[PDB]
Amino acid sequence: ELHPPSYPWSHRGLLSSLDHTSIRRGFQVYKQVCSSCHSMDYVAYRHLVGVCYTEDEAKALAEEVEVQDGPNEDGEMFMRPGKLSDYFPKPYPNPEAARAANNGALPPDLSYIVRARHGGEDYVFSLLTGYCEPPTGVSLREGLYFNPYFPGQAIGMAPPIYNEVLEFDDGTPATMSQVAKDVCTFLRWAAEPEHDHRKRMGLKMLLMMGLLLPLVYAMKRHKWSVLKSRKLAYRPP
Amino acid sequence: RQFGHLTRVRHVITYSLSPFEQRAFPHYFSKGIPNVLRRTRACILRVAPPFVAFYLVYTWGTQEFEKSKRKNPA
Amino acid sequence: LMKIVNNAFIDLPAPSNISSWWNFGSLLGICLILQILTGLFLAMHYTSDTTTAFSSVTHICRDVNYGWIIRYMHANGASMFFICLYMHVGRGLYYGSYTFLETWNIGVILLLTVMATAFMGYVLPWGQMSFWGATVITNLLSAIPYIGTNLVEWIWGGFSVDKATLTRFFAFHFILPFIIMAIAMVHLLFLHETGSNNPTGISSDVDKIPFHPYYTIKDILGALLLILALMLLVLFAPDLLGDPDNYTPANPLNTPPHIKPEWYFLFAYAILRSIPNKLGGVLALAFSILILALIPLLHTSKQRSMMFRPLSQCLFWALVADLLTLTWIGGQPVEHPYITIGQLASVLYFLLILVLMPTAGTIENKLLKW
Amino acid sequence: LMKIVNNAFIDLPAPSNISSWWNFGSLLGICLILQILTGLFLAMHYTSDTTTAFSSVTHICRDVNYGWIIRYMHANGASMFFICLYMHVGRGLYYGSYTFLETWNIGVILLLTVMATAFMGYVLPWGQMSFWGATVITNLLSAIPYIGTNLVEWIWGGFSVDKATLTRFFAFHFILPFIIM
Amino acid sequence: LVDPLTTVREQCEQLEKCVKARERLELCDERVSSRSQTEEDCTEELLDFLHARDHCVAHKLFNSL
Amino acid sequence: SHTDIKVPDFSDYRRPEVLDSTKSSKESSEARKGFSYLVTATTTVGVAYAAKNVVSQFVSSMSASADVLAMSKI
Amino acid sequence: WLEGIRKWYYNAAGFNKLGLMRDDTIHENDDVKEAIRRLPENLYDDRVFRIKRALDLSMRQQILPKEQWTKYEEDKSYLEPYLKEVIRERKEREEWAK
Amino acid sequence: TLTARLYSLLFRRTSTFALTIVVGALFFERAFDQGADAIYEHINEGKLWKHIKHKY
Ligand code: HEC
Ligand code: HEM
Ligand code: HEM
Ligand code: HEM
Repeated sequence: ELHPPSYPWSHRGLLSSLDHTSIRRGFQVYKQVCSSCHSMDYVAYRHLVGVCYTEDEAKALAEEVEVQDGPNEDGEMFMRPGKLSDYFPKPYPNPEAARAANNGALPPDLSYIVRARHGGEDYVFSLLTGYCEPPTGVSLREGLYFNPYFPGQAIGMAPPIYNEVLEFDDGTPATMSQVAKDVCTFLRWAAEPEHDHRKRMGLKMLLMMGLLLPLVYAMKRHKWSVLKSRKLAYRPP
Repeated sequence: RQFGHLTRVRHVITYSLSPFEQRAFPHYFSKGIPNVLRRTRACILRVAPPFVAFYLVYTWGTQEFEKSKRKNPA
Repeated sequence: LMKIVNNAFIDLPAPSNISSWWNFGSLLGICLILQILTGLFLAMHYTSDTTTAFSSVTHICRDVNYGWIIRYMHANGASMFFICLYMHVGRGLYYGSYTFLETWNIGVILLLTVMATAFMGYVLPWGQMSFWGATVITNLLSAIPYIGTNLVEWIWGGFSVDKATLTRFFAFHFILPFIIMAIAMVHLLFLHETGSNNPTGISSDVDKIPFHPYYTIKDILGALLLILALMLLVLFAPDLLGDPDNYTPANPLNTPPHIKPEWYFLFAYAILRSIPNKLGGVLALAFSILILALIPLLHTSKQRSMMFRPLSQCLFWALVADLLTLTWIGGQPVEHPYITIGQLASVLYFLLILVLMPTAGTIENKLLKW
Repeated sequence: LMKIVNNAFIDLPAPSNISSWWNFGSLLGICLILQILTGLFLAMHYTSDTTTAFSSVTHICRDVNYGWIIRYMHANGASMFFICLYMHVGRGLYYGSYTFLETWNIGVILLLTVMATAFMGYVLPWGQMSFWGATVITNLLSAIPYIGTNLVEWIWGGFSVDKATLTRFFAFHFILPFIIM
Repeated sequence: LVDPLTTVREQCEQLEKCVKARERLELCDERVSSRSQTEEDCTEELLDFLHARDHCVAHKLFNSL
Repeated sequence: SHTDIKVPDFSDYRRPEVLDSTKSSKESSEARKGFSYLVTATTTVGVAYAAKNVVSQFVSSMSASADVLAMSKI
Repeated sequence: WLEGIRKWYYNAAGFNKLGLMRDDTIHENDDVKEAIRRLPENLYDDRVFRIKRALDLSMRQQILPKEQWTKYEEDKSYLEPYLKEVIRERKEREEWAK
Repeated sequence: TLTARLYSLLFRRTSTFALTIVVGALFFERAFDQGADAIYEHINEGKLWKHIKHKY
């Protein structure tokens, strides 16, 4: 194994939230890069509302991609422009096609991959940025590559990311690093659409329970005070 | 079962007071803290040393396991 | 006039030297009702089909209004549940509840009811540890000769785990808390003829007191700590105990490199994993649990408690090292620095219970001449 | 010594001029336990999804070893159940049980517990009368002004019956007999 | 254009734990290359060079971005 | 006897407002009964705050999910 | 040497710090309920006040001052005469029935 | 004192007692949410929607 470090974040703090601006560029990445071979099936464009995009804007992406829906009255099926209810475009219809599109290897889903891998983000960010030349005395089949963070240090992961592989909207640098930041910020949101709200109840709880707990502890000590101050004696003849 | 037919009592007096006529937390810091320590000094010696070894066996359990995956000179 | 039976929770005699430990004795009533209450609303959107169950969980955590919390108030609630028990039960040893033979046995049947229940609760979402978590444990029942293959295939609904295995648990799992809900009353009934049992172990009949002002709020204070320690985890570290892998979809054609069920088996699972033999450890497993029914024939001291048996405390807190060790040693893999432990720790468990705690009272009686 | 409470079913005083009618007073204990027992084994193969539930019934009546009986010991059992009640209850009028005011009210809350339960039991298999059988009755609660549309949409899990309507009953329906128990 | 990461990795190879692991890696590299038939590799010395590397990077990397 | 009997002093525990035996109560009782029920009330406030939110989560779970509203107006 | 230990272990139990005795901490079975029931009032009542106050202090986790503590030499065996009397009747009750 | 004058008015009679609570709780609700949210905004300034709710 290899243990990733504890890289800080804009959300590591126990009352820290996600930089939604970072998410906004993060979603660009999945569509331009990862959506060719990663099947995020547990998400739709509508969940991006109130998070990174708006109704009409995100809907513009549903108009962009075609989706297989609707039994025609002829008895056949067709393609339409998607909508906000529609989940993401699945790259490939089944897993086996993905194994066929690769060197026998499968891409996992990326919906809950963060919470389904030790370290979560810090694994992933260091995974992409852990590519290096293989060491001496190592050999690998074609298609496989080297990355220390992956178990076995042997993976059919083509390098997906590199500096100036694409460009973003507002125009921030398309480095291998900043891109790697927004994307891991993006995936944590995948398996946690509640982060913005978890901390909110994360905070309401304390200033109640921190406030009640003395009072109940007093009402306890209030009633018990009869016995916390009770004396006795023994007066037979 | 209830109060009334439990057992016998003879020549016993009980004094006690309302709660309202006394502070809830008097002598909490002043008298409690020694009583905490006195409660501590009577229990630590028969509670800790198991956990002391646990911390060590938790330590050596990793180090020997840590070395074993590291290679040998051959 | 069903108002006279509810005096046992209002106007009941009970002692006055009572610690904060016995908060835990009633938190289960709060854990159980809460857990049921949570899970019941939770199953409003569960589905008992392989093709949709894992997704049907995702139907909750994403699309339901504040339902995502309910996955964790329930799930990690089940961890806080067990945290009560092994603080509820080791109590009875450290204080001597176990002389109440008619009650102590009831305290076992709950545990096997639950630990076989919870085993059916981790498996529903098809986490890739659900499957193998159900495979390994259930596979062991093939250890028996001439029937092991039958009952296992019989419970698998075939020859291996499948959709048919799932639904058969979901009903067996949605139900037993209600069976516990009534057995809870039974567990309090045999109590009611004798009442509670102080830390000193002395029959405190003289100093039994009311219940509505005193221990009610005291339990509520504990429930607050429970809800606190529960609200903390769900809000701040819900991924702590619930292993990461269980968010993976199920696939029989691939395993993780490391297997472990949920943390709470691990003191027990390690005992089996110690034994290289297959069957030779299985009977030790349930024996490790069912020893509790066997303890009360080993109350050697004509005292009761252990606040007044200092040597017992030296052993008792040493037992906790073994459990908390087997907890950790269980959740770690099979290698030489760890096998050497469980071959001892397993024996230590049976050893501390059946040799040295009896040996104490046989001595402590002699140290004070009776 | 929980042997003293079970004298009410062993050593209990009770009259001697008793008809055969009061068989029915205890058959419910047999209907209920049997019905629960049946349904419990029955739900070992039910599925709470629209796309498979009706089929999941067919999983029973065809492929299960003698399970096909269980659909009917349970279902038509629920008819024999009600045949007891309106022979159990009209009794209390023809004999005057209803003076026991503390008991008679309990005899009601069961009935509304059941008749709202059973309403959730006919609907599971998606029979084309399940759906409309759930539509019509539940639609009526829109009759109330200013809240009828809310609670109904609130229970439909949307704006009309759907998968979300189903599972919400199956749990509400698998449970109340224990509340009755 | 530039990767800011290389700017940070570059500075840290100078620090103590990287240089020492680096020197160990080189003898490993020659331990293997010098020998002909070896079921051995420098995954051994590589990871310690890296577990020590990325710890410094943790301290300061998101100050730039 | 039953008259040689004497009551000890709780001045180590009592409230400061009553330690002067020469004074009388009824001048602080109205306050002493207020400060403690204030805790009882203030406690009861926050519990009610908990109830309105915690229940509405469950009730809003019974409500129509988010998945359905996507299909509603469109 | 032995006798130093009985005094020592007697101090580590702690019940000499709560104004109690050896006999008071006994487990209660039917054999002993008879013996307790057989005790005289002048001594029986003296049992309860020893017990009753130790409870109130176990509530507080408090103890008594060093003077009030119990001394080993005063750890009277007031109960053993009544006790072994009983089991002399128990064993006769059984072996005679054999 | 304020404590005593409070007692005679509200906490004395039970029918009056529950009146204070729901009333104060209602007025308490309006404040507690405003206290938390602003602080949650105060911490994570320049991160939330309402701080980008003007660009679009
Ligand atoms: C060229 C197609 C392709 C692209 C583009 C791609 N991936 Fe991968 N990904 C794969 C394949 C194939 C695997 C299989 C790895 C294996 O089999 O071990 C994989 C594996 C993974 C894993 C599994 C890690 C684990 O612990 O199991 C993650 C996470 C991942 N990719 C994320 C990403 C990220 C992040 C990017 C963009 C930086 C990306 N993918 C772009 C094809 C791709
Ligand atoms: C002692 C009683 C129970 C135990 C030990 C237990 C155990 C568990 C556990 C640990 C989970 C976690 C699954 C996860 O986090 O992903 C779970 C899930 C679940 N529980 Fe149970 N449970 C109990 C009672 C109940 C009850 C009373 C209900 C319903 C009333 C219920 C219904 C469910 C359902 C539908 C799930 C699936 C949710 C999920 O997997 O996330 N369980 N159970
Ligand atoms: C849902 C599960 C359970 C419920 C609802 C429950 C309920 C209770 C309650 C309310 C008490 C009184 C509180 C106290 O004595 O401190 C109690 C005591 C006790 N419980 Fe539990 N309990 C449960 C599980 C168990 C288990 C698993 C055991 C295992 C041994 C157990 C053994 C005992 C014993 C021996 C007592 C006697 C207390 C005494 O001796 O003073 N109970 N139980
Ligand atoms: C008074 C209690 C109940 C009533 C009135 C009732 C009502 C019904 C009825 C009439 C059916 C017939 C469906 C059919 O014939 O196709 C049915 C089906 C079903 N019952 Fe219930 N039921 C009750 C209790 C239960 C219980 C206790 C369980 C489980 C333990 C259960 C689980 C099921 C399931 C899964 C079905 C689907 C089978 C089917 O539709 O054929 N029910 N229910």
